[PDB]
Amino acid sequence: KDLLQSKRFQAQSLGTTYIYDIPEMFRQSLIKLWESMSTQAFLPSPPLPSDMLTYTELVLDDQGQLVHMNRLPGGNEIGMVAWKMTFKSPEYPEGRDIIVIGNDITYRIGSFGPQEDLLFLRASELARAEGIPRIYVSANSGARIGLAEEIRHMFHVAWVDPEDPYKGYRYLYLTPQDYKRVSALNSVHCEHVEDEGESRYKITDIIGKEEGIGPENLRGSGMIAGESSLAYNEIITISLVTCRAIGIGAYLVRLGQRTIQVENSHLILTGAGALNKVLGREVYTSNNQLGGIQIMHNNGVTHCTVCDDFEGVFTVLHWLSYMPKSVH
Amino acid sequence: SSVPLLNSKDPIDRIIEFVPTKTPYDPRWMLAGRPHPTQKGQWLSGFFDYGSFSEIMQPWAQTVVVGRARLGGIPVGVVAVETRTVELSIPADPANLDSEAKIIQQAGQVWFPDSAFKTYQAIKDFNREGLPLMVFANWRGFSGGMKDMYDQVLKFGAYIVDGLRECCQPVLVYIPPQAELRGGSWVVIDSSINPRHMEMYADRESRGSVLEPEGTVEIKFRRKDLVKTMRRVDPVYIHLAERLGTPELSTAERKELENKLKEREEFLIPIYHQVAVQFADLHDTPGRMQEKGVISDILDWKTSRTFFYWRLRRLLLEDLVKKKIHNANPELTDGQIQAMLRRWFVEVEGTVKAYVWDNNKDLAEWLEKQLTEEDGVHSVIEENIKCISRDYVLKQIRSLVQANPEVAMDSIIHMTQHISPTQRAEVIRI
Amino acid sequence: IPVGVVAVETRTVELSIPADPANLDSEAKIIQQAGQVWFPDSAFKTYQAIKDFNREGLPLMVFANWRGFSGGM
Amino acid sequence: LEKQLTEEDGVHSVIEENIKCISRDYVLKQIRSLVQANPEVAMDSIIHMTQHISPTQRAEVIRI
Ligand SMILES: CC(=O)SCCNC(=O)CCNC(=O)[C@H](O)C(C)(C)COP(=O)(O)OP(=O)(O)OC[C@H]1O[C@@H](n2cnc3c(N)ncnc32)[C@H](O)[C@@H]1OP(=O)(O)O
Repeated sequence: KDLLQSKRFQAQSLGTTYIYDIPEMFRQSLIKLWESMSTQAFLPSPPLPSDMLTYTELVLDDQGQLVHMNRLPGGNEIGMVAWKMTFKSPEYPEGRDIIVIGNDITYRIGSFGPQEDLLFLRASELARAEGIPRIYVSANSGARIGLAEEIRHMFHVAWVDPEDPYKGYRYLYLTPQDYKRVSALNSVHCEHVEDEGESRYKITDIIGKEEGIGPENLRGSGMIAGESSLAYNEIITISLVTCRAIGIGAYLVRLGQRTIQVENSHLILTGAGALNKVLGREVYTSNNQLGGIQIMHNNGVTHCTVCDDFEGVFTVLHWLSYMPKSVH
Repeated sequence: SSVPLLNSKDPIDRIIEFVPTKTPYDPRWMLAGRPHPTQKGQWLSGFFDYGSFSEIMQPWAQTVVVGRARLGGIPVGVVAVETRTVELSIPADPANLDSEAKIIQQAGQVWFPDSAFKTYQAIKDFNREGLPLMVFANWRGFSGGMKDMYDQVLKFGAYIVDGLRECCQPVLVYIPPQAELRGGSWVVIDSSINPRHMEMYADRESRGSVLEPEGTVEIKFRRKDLVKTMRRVDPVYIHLAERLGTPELSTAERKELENKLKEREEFLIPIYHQVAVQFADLHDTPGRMQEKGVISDILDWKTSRTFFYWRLRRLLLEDLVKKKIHNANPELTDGQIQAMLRRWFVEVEGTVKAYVWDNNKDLAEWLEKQLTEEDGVHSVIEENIKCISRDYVLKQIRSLVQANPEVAMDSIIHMTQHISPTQRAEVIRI
Repeated sequence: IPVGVVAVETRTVELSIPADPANLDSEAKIIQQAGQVWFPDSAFKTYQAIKDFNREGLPLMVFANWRGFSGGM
Repeated sequence: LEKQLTEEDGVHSVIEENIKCISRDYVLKQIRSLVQANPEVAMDSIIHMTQHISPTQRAEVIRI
């Protein structure tokens, strides 16, 4: 398989589609649209499905700029994929453009990295420069977190009583044999100390050589938050929640202000487990109690609820049916 | 007009005496100060000029504090965060005979819908007044429980972003000592929302990350990773595990060793859990934020006023000259204007003095001299601004006619009615 | 012609407020909301719709049957 | 309004001509306004506008 028939299964196990099926659903939803509206207007003869939709994938180059690429699906090296789709619809027989953005739930599940944030920002900037709608399909698990794995594997504990660890410990340290081969990478800051006659490097700040797990993800997240706040005021913004959304993934959705939510999904800021740990008892049993449709649809964060992703893409096209092709 | 300045009685070269602690504290104690706990008089200084802090909307949304104050005679708007637990009393409606008054417990360092709404309102009001904004950020994130998601916390979290993106004055975010910013609280006040005006600073005793250490441990340090760590640390576990993996011992010995290993694995969990939490905390430090470039600098609390005075003043003075530049050529962007000012400074002072830019005091004095001095050295910066203005006007005339040649013969004639004879000779001969 | 629509409900409606599981002494409640009256939720909803349909670029058809705002405590 | 705005290569939309007239008048007023407020650039705007004119226009420029 090696891709494309192993990621689809993982996506299906979570109650959502694979990301690279978003275009096919899109085409099929357009077909339904041409039929559904046929009772409302004297529409011209529809186009063939092969001529109903043409689209190009937006990928990042080595500098941070977009490239309109034609490539086989599944070639994504990051957890975000975006497209420019041109199509014909009943209200727009010749020309209608959108920028579609989506998370890949199967790449390092959900979570936003610096490159995902950069692609989001560039695709949104393209949408604003063109003045065309932005569509965001959210299936994420928040920002990206991580530890410095080498240090986690090569640290030692300075105990108060090495024969009884319940008398506590004083600090965490590296030995020189292991310090000398990591500190050159600016992965860790340590202070030399002498303890029991031994030279130890007590760790004071851990940085990590891996990129995409540190505070740089906050800088990215807030950055794209601003973009969404801008896009609402320039272009049309619509959001579809297929699996779940955590943290920034929910604010982006909220900053779109036009939310379609699939059944058995949840928009949360904190999970049930963390709340049950703070409160001291099993208060909540499911995340759907916290950000489910019984909460989001009745408090007005969610404009519409649907049963599956295909109906969601249909609802997107239905709302787009009422609105101009562009801000101009 | 610009924000008014006072010749304050409270110095700029003093230190802040009150130090934020790890235990709960009233945020006003760090803004205005407090009486000495051991004396009958004796005021312990805070951040702002004594007597200057003035609150608004006190009994509403008590988890966040907002007000106005002065720094060195410079008026500022102030936002700070309650760390203590507050109790919100909800009254009963007499229209319902079966209604009851309730008390809701609200923990500190947390957004609630009401506290987010208050923060938004304060930001909008202070920006529209024309003031710079000082934010003292100690938010652990948003409430995610059933009630607060039902009570629409996401909406006001988003309104915070919508507010900050539209600020036109300096916005200085500072993370005090023994304070943290976690995740959802970053993405709403990050400096990348409005880079032209927002700047973020951290103390040495501050923290910033996506999740708290415990939440990160709960994901990245499961039971099995704790056991893998025990495998290379605990002498007892190491002895037992090396013995159990030794071939050709016996069946009963292997069974006893395995049971002892299970007992040690479960016994040692609390200590290695605390170790994992410390390991997680070691990557939430401001040195990492400085190396990654998400804060502008790392400040010591005690001298912070002296920093923030001279920074703020400079920015205000820059905001004047940049504005004039923007008036000379409204087509320029902000980076062009910053580089232009850089170049003008180095050109007029000399390259040996080019290092005197990232020095808030010396450059603020220089900018003050160039902007406020008249009938004197005559402000070479002013002449440069005049030249930029002249070039813009000329470019606009040529741009306007080049797009519309059909009016050219009417624009020439009018411009030959207010010129000297020699200029008319130049017009005819050339 | 695409338009935005806002209309007013004249029947009396029942708002079910669920209980927070974190408070063992909480109870779910029923609130009667009368027709032809503004309430904060409905005023916010109307504001949100107006802002959205404006930013979409659509004209707004409002069908107004409001007797005023609820002034209770 | 539909006949005046959507029809082209036909009656030729007299309102379109009126809009073009308002536009040209505005452009001219802005040129004269910009130079009137800042005379210091006038001699530089003259020369550039003598580079893309017919010889009869140049004669009008010199004689008038
Ligand atoms: C966005 C902001 O502003 S901050 C908010 C940050 N987001 C979060 O709080 C993350 C939420 N944490 C969670 O894990 C969520 O509760 C859920 C829904 C993903 C939990 O789902 P689970 O079925 O428990 O997934 P699980 O915990 O097995 O995670 C799978 C793996 O991916 C990794 N992972 C999971 N979530 C994340 C994340 N948000 N970021 C980075 N890595 C992650 C873990 O290391 C985990 O390790 P494993 O490979 O050994 O399993």
